[PDB]
Amino acid sequence: GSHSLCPQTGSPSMVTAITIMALYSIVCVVGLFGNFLVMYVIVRYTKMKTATNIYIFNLALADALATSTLPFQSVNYLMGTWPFGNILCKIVISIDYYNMFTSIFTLCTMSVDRYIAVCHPVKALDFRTPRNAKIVNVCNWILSSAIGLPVMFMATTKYRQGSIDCTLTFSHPTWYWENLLKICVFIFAFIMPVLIITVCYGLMILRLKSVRMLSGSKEKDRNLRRITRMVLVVVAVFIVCWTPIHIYVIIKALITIPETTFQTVSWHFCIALGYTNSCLNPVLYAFLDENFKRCF
Amino acid sequence: QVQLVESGGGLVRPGGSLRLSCVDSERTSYPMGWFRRAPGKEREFVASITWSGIDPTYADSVADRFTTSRDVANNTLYLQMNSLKHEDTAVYYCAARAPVDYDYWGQGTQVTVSSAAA
Ligand SMILES: CC(C)CCC[C@@H](C)[C@H]1CC[C@H]2[C@@H]3CC=C4C[C@@H](O)CC[C@]4(C)[C@H]3CC[C@]12C
Repeated sequence: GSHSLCPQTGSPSMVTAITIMALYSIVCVVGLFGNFLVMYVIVRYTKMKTATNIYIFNLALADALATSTLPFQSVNYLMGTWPFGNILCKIVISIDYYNMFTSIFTLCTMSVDRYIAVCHPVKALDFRTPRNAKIVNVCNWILSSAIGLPVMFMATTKYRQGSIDCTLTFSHPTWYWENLLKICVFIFAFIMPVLIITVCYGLMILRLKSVRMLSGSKEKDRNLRRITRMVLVVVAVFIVCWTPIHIYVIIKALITIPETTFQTVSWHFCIALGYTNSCLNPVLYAFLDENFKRCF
Repeated sequence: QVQLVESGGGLVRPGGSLRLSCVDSERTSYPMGWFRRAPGKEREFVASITWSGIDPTYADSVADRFTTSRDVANNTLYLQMNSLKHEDTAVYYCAARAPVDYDYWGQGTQVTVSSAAA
């Protein structure tokens, strides 16, 4: 199983290496900056007394951790090997899986929270407390641990043509458990989230569109337009950012694709797109949040 | 014109819970806010919520304990008050917007937090 290491040669064109490096740098910087800024604004001004700010905080920390892995990944790309040893391999793999799932589970959570508010307003009174939002973040972290902790054990460095792969070792037979892992990641990080947010937001919109009021009404149309557009944006961003790397990982499980510049470049691009979700989340879920918006 | 019916107030023991609700059944306005006035004090903001029911806003002194929701299908506003304290003793008023500040105010409900309760 080839993980961090791409079977490469012949060694790349100047322009493709500058491109890929620049890609990893920009995403890392923008991700770290946007998410630290959210954390700062929360800790300083808004304070975390509300459920929505507790979810925002959790999302930003996960997104900041996700992006924190990128410099390790640029060097690994630039050098064509993993130079950081076996301990850092475990730690970075682990952080990377944990926070992919935290990020994604928290953003699902925010969708479910909104569906609950509109479709179950009475239950929303019990669900939308700071206490529950903390319990939910712990539950999501538990769920994330089902993959985050095993990878900590499975991750290791090994030799692979003189060079060093930071990879996952699996029990026997490797071809079962390695493909199960890929499958699970694909369904819990992609399929299930896409279903959750599209169903929750689509049911939310449906309830909203069903409301009458003898007077209304142009105001109601107007509101629905703004909400619908926001739903379409957050879903479309999720899909554009995450679908490429997910599909690419499955395709590689199934067929053998010719090593080429296009293959190498597209792969890093798809990887960067994943981390771009973590860059856009602050915009989508903090800076455009009704209450958070108001500061400063 | 508009007539806001507030329910669910009254007497609670310290640390207890109450659920207020407010409706304009005529669908002539949208109950969206809660204010209160303690004896001797000025009217203060408690909570509000957008039209859609998605986004609540809480006063700092109540954020940890109060939740608000809106039932957009029957135009009902709720306030769930937990862990009630002497500080929460007040007349609570529902505030509503016209479909076209707030435009309408309920006559209020007494919330009394006292150990002489049951
Ligand atoms: C907006 C969303 C829906 C778009 C999703 C596009 C996905 C499916 C695209 C984006 C990049 C694509 C990959 C780019 C390069 C290659 C190398 C080639 O040798 C086999 C196909 C393969 C592996 C592509 C498969 C499909 C792919 C993963």
